[PDB]
Amino acid sequence: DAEFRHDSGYEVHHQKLVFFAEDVGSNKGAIIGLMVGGVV
Ligand SMILES: OC[C@H]1O[C@@H](Oc2cc(/C=C/c3ccc(O)cc3)c3c(c2)O[C@H](c2ccc(O)cc2)[C@H]3c2cc(O)cc(O)c2)[C@H](O)[C@@H](O)[C@@H]1O
Ligand SMILES: OC[C@H]1O[C@@H](Oc2cc(/C=C/c3ccc(O)cc3)c3c(c2)O[C@H](c2ccc(O)cc2)[C@H]3c2cc(O)cc(O)c2)[C@H](O)[C@@H](O)[C@@H]1O
Repeated sequence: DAEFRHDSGYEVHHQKLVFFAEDVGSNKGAIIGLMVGGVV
């Protein structure tokens, strides 16, 4: 069982923007979408 202790480390203090944290990794590769109409 993992338990994370939080003591010092603020990600937002005085800045008007929704801050992006250091974990950004989504699965992307194939995106299917064939148009059947003009050029087949
Ligand atoms: O000398 C401190 C100067 O601070 C500035 O404001 C600030 C004071 C403090 C934070 C104050 C803090 C205080 C007590 C405490 O226990 C913990 C944190 C921090 C500021 C600004 O921006 C940092 C910030 C904000 C958003 C982020 O996404 C990332 C960083 C923040 C920051 C956070 C942090 O984890 C570590 C830092 O060294 C700084 C003021 O504008 C100045 O006037 C002042 O002189
Ligand atoms: O090389 C860039 C080419 O861009 C194309 O337009 C685009 C390529 C891509 C994105 C490409 C992408 C690629 C790799 C990758 O790992 C991730 C994302 C996207 C486009 C256009 O608009 C989407 C958009 C833009 C602003 C927003 O606020 C919201 C959406 C964006 C979009 C983002 C997304 O998270 C998921 C999507 O399906 C689409 C043009 O049609 C091409 O001509 C051009 O060659």
